[PDB]
This record gives sequence, structure tokens and C-alpha cells, in this order.
Amino acid sequence: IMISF
Amino acid sequence: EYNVRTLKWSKMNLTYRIVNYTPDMTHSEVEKAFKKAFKVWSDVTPLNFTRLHDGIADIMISFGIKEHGDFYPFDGPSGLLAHAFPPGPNYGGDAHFDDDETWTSSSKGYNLFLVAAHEFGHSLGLDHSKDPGALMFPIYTYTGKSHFMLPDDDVQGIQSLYGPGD
Ligand SMILES: [Ca+2]
Ligand SMILES: [Ca+2]
Ligand SMILES: [Ca+2]
Ligand SMILES: [Zn+2]
Ligand SMILES: [Zn+2]
Repeated sequence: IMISF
Repeated sequence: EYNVRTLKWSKMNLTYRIVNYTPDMTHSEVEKAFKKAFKVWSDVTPLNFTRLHDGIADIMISFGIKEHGDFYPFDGPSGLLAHAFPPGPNYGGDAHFDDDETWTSSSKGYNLFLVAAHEFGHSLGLDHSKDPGALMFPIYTYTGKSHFMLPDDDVQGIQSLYGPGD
């Protein structure tokens, strides 16, 4: 799982 | 959603397949980014990864938008960037990348190589790191370096599963 902002 | 887990793969030789390609990058650039991403893990383990061009592989890689099969849908631009499943059959090991993102081999958008190296971590059995500087940290951070060094937290994690490499 990769998340931005 | 639809989920699979085991701690790790019971074999050291794994197959993968690039099911489809993002239009943001060329087939050669996408293939290079994924190949380096597996290299990050095979450099420090006995793991080996063999690419298949058709049929079903251990690690099926695909780009999708919003709902794409597993009822863990993507959310458009930014936010969720990708995810991957722990070791096991069918979806186990698979890596999904949100094609509503602009994927690049550089810094223009989201670096496909970095995200893939993280997700393949999950495909091998790794959890997220409590260290914001580890590859397996869930927040995407761009490095800006002309090279990638796998942090020690990530090496210890993957070596606790499969042991060391060369
Ligand atoms: Ca997204
Ligand atoms: Ca699979
Ligand atoms: Ca895109
Ligand atoms: Zn993750
Ligand atoms: Zn998915």
C-alpha cells in the first residue's frame, strides 16, 4: 500500500 | 474486499507477468522499472524472479482504474497509488497500480520503480515499516537520488523471511 498527500 | 495469508513463499524462485502497460511510459521503461524493483529484493536474498510473457505467474502486475477486480477500488488521481497482496494463490502476490496517476521513470509524477519495489515487498510477505525512512513505509516519499539504496530496516525484514544473498 502506497499513499500520497 | 476480496482478500487472500501465509508468512512467506515456500519457494525461492518466483514468476511474474506484466499484464498491461500504462500509457504514461513506454513498454521498455515499464519493463525496466519492474525489473529493477525485483532486483532490489533479489540483491539481498536468495530470491529469483523470472518474467513470463503469457499465462499465469505468481506475481501478476496490472494497471487499473477505480474498481478493477478485487473490490479494493482505486480513488483517481493521488491518494492511493498502488497495493499488493501477501503470498498465496490467485490474487496472492499480485501488484496493482492506479493508472489514474501519472507514472514516470523520473520525477515528473510518481516513480513507478519506487512504488513497485515497495509493493513487491508486500508480495513477498513484508508488512509496513514503523520507520518513515524505510522503503516499506506506507507514505510515498520521493528521494531525488540517481540511485537507490535499500534501507537496513527493509533488508532485515526480508532476510528474516528468506535469509541473506551473495
Ligand atoms: Ca489514486
Ligand atoms: Ca498471484
Ligand atoms: Ca496514467
Ligand atoms: Zn504498502
Ligand atoms: Zn487491486
